[PDB]
Amino acid sequence: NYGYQPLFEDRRPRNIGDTLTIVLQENVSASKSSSANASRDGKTSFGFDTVPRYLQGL
Amino acid sequence: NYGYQPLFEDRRPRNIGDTLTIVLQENVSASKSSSANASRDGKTSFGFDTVPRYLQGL
Repeated sequence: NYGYQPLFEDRRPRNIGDTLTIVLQENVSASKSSSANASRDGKTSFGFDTVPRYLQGL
Repeated sequence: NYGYQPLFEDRRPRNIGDTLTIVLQENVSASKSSSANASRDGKTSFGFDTVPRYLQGL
């Protein structure tokens, strides 16, 4: 003799020892990224090609 | 004489010694992957090509 069993309810596991099907469908995906940058240029110049006489002292 | 046998119920195994057909259909597939990376560059420079006279001491 087994216990009371419902009629219209689905067959769910209810006690220790009942079986149940697992459908393994796992799909995980993670990601990350980053960056950084910096820059600097400089260029100076000056040239007195032909100096007049009254400025030759400087 | 064999025991009571139902009429409309399907032929399921009920006692020790009854036979039952298993349809082996197994298909499992798992996978995983990962990665990582890092990078760094640097480049500095400085050059005094033509130094004026009043700065020659530095």
